[PDB]
Amino acid sequence: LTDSVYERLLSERIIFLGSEVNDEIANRLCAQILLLAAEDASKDISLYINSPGGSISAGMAIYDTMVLAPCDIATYAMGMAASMGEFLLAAGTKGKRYALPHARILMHQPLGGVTGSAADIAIQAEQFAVIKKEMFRLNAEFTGQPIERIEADSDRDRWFTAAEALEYGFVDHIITR
Amino acid sequence: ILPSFIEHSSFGVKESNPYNKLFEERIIFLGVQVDDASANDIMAQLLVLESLDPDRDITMYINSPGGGFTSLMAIYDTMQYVRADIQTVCLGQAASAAAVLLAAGTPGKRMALPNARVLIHQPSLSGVIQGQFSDLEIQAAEIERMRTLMETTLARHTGKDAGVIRKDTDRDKILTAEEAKDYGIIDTVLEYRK
Ligand SMILES: COc1cc2c(Oc3ccc4c(c3F)CC(C)=N4)ncnc2cc1OCCCN1CCCC1
Ligand SMILES: COc1cc2c(Oc3ccc4c(c3F)CC(C)=N4)ncnc2cc1OCCCN1CCCC1
Ligand SMILES: CC(C)C[C@H](NC(=O)[C@H](CC(C)C)NC(=O)c1ccccc1)C(=O)O
Ligand SMILES: CC(C)C[C@H](NC(=O)[C@H](CC(C)C)NC(=O)c1ccccc1)C(=O)O
Repeated sequence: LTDSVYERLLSERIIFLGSEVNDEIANRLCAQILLLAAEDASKDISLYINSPGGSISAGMAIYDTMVLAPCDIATYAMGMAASMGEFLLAAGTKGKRYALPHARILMHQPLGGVTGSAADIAIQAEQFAVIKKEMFRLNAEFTGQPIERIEADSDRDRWFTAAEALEYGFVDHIITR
Repeated sequence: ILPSFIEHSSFGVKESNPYNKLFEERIIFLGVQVDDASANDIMAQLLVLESLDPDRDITMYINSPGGGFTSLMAIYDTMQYVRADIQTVCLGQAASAAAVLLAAGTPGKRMALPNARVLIHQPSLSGVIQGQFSDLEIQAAEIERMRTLMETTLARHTGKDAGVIRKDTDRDKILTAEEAKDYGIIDTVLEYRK
């Protein structure tokens, strides 16, 4: 059972964001951090990431939970850490953000849709500008890059190899082991 | 079905159909949802009727649930560009973009039958359009520019201020014939000549 290995790695304080970030994986992932912190508030939690990205709200659930935790969260990029994956990767404890040697990172701006009456779309657009701004503010904070560069580089998909991602600021180390 | 009929004269015999007969009397029929195809048909007719005799009035019978915005502004502009006056007449309903076309007929010549209804509402988007935030910001601006453009042409023809229009179309506003008259959208309510 896939779930038996995942619960064994749980006792080892290892958790996986291995899919698109949606509310169901986020709620599972937020539950796990609450558990583990309840068990030991001084031992680290390892979050391995392999993700296309997904819902920002789902990701903010996870990110805030990561930050309010008593212990440090170590994030590891396996395979792909894209968009919200990249965000959560860069959101782990400084110094404890890792990339495997052949992982790739993708950062870009938010995607969504508009729908409804002109007055409803006007409000949707207010939030597009609010959220975009905050999303860059935070990535600029994780990486150390000026908010002007995050915005410019995020306009269209930018990919980073492990070595490039370490330059930019997404990670602190590249695991050779 | 839609039968055709035969008229005769000493010059000969003419078979035709109701709409043709109407078109001969300079009457256009806008009884469908304004879409691209429809808008083209109506423009074609406006320009053609304007060519045959630009000093005679063109009548548009309107029974429509509205349609797309740029189709609306295609017909609106043609209606305004043409030399001949345009008598607009609401038979069953003129809603959304239809209400704007009803209001846009030349002053004094906008009318409606006693049990007709005019609905006025702001540009909606039933579908979802998707993209990067950068692409949608552009769309939202265009949807806002379209919305306010409807408000100021409506204002131009009802005599009201765009701010009022903008407030009234925030939620759907249904008007009876007499109420549409009061509102500025039409000039007279047709009385039964039977
Ligand atoms: C993920 O979905 C949405 C999330 C939305 C949302 O979330 C956030 C929450 C916390 C948060 C941030 C968020 F952005 C930024 C930040 C910093 N903290 N904030 C505002 N607006 C949203 C609209 C959404 O989508 C609505 C359209 C989809 N509908 C149509 C079909 C299915 C459902
Ligand atoms: C597997 O898919 C994709 C994978 C992608 C990807 O992966 C890698 C990750 C790490 C890595 C290497 C990768 F190549 C080489 C290496 C050495 N290390 N790197 C960049 N771009 C990708 C785009 C992909 O697919 C894009 C569209 C498909 N979508 C659209 C709709 C359904 C699916
Ligand atoms: C951190 C960003 C760049 C990640 C990006 N997520 C999104 O843009 C979301 C994609 C949809 C859920 C499919 N969009 C939103 O969360 C959202 C929030 C508010 C309004 C509209 C859309 C990614 O691709 O991972
Ligand atoms: C925001 C709009 C212009 C986007 C566009 N909507 C339409 O074209 C509507 C037609 C459909 C039958 C809904 N038009 C209107 O809602 C409308 C109302 C009043 C005056 C003019 C237009 C879309 O892409 O769906």
